[PDB]
Amino acid sequence: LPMVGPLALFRFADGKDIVLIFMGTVMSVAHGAVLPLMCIVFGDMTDSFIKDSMTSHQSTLQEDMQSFAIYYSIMGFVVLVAAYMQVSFWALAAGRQVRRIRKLFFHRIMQQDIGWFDVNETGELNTRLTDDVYKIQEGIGDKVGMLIQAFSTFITSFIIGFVKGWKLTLVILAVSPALGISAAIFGKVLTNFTAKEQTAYAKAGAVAEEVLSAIRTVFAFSGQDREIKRYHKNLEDAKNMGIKKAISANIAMGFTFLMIYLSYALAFWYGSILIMSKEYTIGTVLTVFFVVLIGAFTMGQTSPNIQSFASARGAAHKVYSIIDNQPCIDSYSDAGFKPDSIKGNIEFRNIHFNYPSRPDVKILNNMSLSVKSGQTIALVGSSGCGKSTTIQLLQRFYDPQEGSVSIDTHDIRSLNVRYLREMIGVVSQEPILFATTIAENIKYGRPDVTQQEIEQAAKEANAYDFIMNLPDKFETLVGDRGTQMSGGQKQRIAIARALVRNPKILLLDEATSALDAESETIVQAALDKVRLGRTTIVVAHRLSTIRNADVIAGFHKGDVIELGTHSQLMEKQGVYYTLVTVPPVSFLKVMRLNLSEWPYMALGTFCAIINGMMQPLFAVIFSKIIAVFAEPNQEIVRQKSEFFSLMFAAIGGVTFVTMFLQGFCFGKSGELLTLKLRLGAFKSMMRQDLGWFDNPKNSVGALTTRLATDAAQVQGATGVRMATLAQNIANLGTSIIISFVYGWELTLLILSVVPIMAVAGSVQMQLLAGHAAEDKKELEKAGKIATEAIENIRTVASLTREPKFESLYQENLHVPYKNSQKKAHVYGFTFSFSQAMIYFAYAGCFRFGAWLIKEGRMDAEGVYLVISAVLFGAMAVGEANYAKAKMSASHLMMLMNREPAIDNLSEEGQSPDKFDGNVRFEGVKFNYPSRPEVPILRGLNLKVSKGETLALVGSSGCGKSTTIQLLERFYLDGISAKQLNIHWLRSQIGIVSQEPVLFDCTLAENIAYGDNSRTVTLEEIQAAAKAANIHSFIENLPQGYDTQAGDKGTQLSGGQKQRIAIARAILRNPKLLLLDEATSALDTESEKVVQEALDQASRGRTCIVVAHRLSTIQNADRIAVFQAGVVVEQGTHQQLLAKKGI
Ligand SMILES: Clc1ccc(C(c2ccc(Cl)cc2)C(Cl)(Cl)Cl)cc1
Repeated sequence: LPMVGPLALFRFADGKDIVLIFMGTVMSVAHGAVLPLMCIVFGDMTDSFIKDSMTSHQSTLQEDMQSFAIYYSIMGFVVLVAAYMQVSFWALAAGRQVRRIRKLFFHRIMQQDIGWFDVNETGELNTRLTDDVYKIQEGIGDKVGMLIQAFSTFITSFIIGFVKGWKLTLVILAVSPALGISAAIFGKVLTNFTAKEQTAYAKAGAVAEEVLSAIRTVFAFSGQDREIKRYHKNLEDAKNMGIKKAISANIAMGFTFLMIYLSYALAFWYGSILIMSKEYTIGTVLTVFFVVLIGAFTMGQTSPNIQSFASARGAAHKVYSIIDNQPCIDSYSDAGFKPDSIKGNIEFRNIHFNYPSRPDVKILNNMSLSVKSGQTIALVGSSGCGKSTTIQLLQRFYDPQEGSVSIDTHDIRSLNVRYLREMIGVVSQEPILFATTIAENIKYGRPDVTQQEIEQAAKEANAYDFIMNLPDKFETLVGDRGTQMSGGQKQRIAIARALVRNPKILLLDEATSALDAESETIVQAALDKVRLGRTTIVVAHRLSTIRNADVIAGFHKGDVIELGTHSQLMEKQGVYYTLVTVPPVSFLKVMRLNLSEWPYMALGTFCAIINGMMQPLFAVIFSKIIAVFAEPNQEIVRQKSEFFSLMFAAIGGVTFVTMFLQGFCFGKSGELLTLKLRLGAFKSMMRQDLGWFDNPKNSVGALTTRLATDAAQVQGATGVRMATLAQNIANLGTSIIISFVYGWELTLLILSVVPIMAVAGSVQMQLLAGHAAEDKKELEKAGKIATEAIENIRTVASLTREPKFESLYQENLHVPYKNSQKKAHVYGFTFSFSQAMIYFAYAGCFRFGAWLIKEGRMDAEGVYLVISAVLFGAMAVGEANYAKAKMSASHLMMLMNREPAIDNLSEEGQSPDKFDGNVRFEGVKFNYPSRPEVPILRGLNLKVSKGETLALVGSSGCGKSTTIQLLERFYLDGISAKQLNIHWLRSQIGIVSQEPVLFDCTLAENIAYGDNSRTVTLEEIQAAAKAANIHSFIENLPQGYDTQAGDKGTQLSGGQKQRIAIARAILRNPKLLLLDEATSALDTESEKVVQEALDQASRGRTCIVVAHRLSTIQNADRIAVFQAGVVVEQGTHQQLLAKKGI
């Protein structure tokens, strides 16, 4: 997308904004510099500690630490002041820029031509306003400041690192390709296994969605278990691939960890080697290592601010392009002539018009008609071809592309737009009143009269009928929006607003339609009465306005043909001759699902606690490496440095193997849990009632996405949640115990400062709740008035009251500005304290450690071990979705055990071998949850016995919706409804689904599907297909019945689909067939073939015709009707055939 550079992004910065920007940039540079200086002083402090320890195998530690502590405090103060001031200046600049941007943007929008409004209109502009203003505010806000600080810190870190230790800096840098190639291998393996995992998961999700989409036919057939088998097998394969992906990702992360630790080890070994030669001192190596580390990590961390800068740049580009767009018609400029008086005439000389958007359409061609003032001229049209366009034009909404206007020897182009607009009075068909009092709404219009005639106008508009006895005499506090008016009321206030001193001319554009009869009469009377005294040309189609007239205007497609009497219009064949015209599940209940796989979770937790404890060991090894650089014997130094670098590598390897094992076990547990949850959820889906599913929240898409996503998400709350919490607990507990043992004093001091980091945020949240509230509310209401302005641009411009809307917008914007400044200041203080607290804690803790060292309670490395352990524990926890996983698990649990509302999978009940053929329904009062309000079902008492051919037609909304669904046992034959063997009833039926849905498998498999209790034999499949007449077309196929049919829905006709559906149905060879108007949506020949096949299959077999056309119903015995689930209009075929004459 287009993006502007820095020069344009800040174009709307004045001098006041520029000074703030300059100060912010300079202060941010200083802030960025401060951290590398911190590292330099840290290295010097380490050197001083080592010197004191070396002397004892002096008091200079006390004074040296005192000086370094004063240094640390001054760094703290400078960072506090600098960071607060940087954030404050940048936020203030953002606020001023955003305020001016909103002002100018709305000003320009209101300026744009209507020919430009119609091109993007309200949605684009409101989106732009909200989103893009957010983007621009976030761009030039604190984010650019953080970018500048990142640059400064990176450059300063590199320069100090080079200037101090060019050799060791070069070594650290040259170790970077190691991490680079580690990441390369990471990406390779990740991409390969990720693609494989997507393929595997999709292979099962496809079957999931195939079943869910066609659940009706999937379940109507006794094939609810073969689906379970298919899902089980596909999900087992997906489990294998998923565990492969998990182990791959874990090994990649472990290799990254191993390589970073190996980089540490090599760097420290080289530092030792140099120190032995006495080139770099321990302080120097520590300084250079930490400065390079901080530089790298800071560049990484401010990578995300780059994206914010870029998005802000793009949004700014579009906003600025809107700002600079100059409308062809200037609604604000005062350039033009203002004739002191105007006779009020109107003329047009072949004004050619085309909409700026899609100018190919040409409606106004050769429009030439004049109306001398003091006259009223009627208008007509069929599609509103010309009238709307010309009424828009007279308002200067669209520039006359070719023509001349000679209004009293004046051209509308050459006169002031505001004077022209106010010179005439026009109101839309339904002008949505602005969110104000009715008095203020009538005041809108001509402010020339403010109160005195504003109250008088009511008497003219026939609105007073309620105003005098309204809730208030003229409506203070009435508001509107919350209160509702009748259409006649809105129209009456509209005519009042029009008649508030409309100077000469008054027009109305289809201002009569969409009105009740009483309102129609009232408004017609009002229009008639207000016609007198001024030149009126109203666009309308009503008969009353049609008959009343003094002149006529005729252009049915934009063809001016008539300008005279009414009788002439009649003679002109006009319309005057066509007058006829969810309890959040707890942790324990979630773990009850992996209760089965606990063996894997146990080893996972054990290896996780080992992984966590490894971090404190890394802190302790850091303490020991720092301490062991103070040994006078050089050989001992080499031995210890070699051993500790080796132990660094060993901790890396332990972390690597432990991450690998963790990956293996937690992946396996998570995949087993996912398979179990998916299988249980699918089983619950199948068994549950049919009326459940059609619910909008139970949409096929909803269930599919739930199965795909929430299933995996649930892994986030059983093992990995336990693993992460165990790792964190082990890390902090071990760190705290080690620190306590080394010395409870410094342990307590660092622990006591730990609260100050976060607890200080309580005030931040207190002041930020107000921020969020004002943000949502003020955005909503300011944008609401913006949407009112833009969406009613027609009226807003025609009212000539754009400035008044601007003033309302600005007054609304006032409070957000103050709240934004408060937010800037409070965020600035919180950020400054968060930044300076680390420096202050360093200073205080190290001074205390010096004291304890002198007293004798803490060894030289005691302070380093305790501080490093606590700091690295904090970092580890900070590095280390749970609520989302809990929510998904709650939904899945309530799903898998919701209720057996209509137990369908219940294979209970007794099934006599013989089915007597009774379709009797006794005492069943039910109603569909889809249509419970509408009478669906009552004490149904329908009758059909064996050998019948009953037909039916539903007068109201496809009566099939009732009888087949009920009889199909979706919602009894002499036996109780639920006592019967539902499996037997579902098995012994010839129900044909409406739309034949075939399954993604062999045609042989689809044929065999009709039965799933017993396997299939090819001989019988052929028998059924030939009996189904489908063999005819199947005779030409790649392999025939067994064909995979790799087309997957191309080489199949509707008739072929119906034939295969019938073959599937009759595979059971049932003795009672049922239809659901399936034999439809096909060509006449296809339907004839379908009926021929069905009749052939009906040879010596009972059926119930439920077809939709007489062609099928020809071979029928009796026809029926059903209303509200009760027998009605039962009769013989000939009688009801006479009924449905059609
Ligand atoms: Cl497992 C782990 C621990 C610490 C780290 C980092 C780290 C890097 C350098 C140093 Cl000296 C300490 C910790 C962060 Cl958390 Cl600070 Cl980003 C990374 C991974």
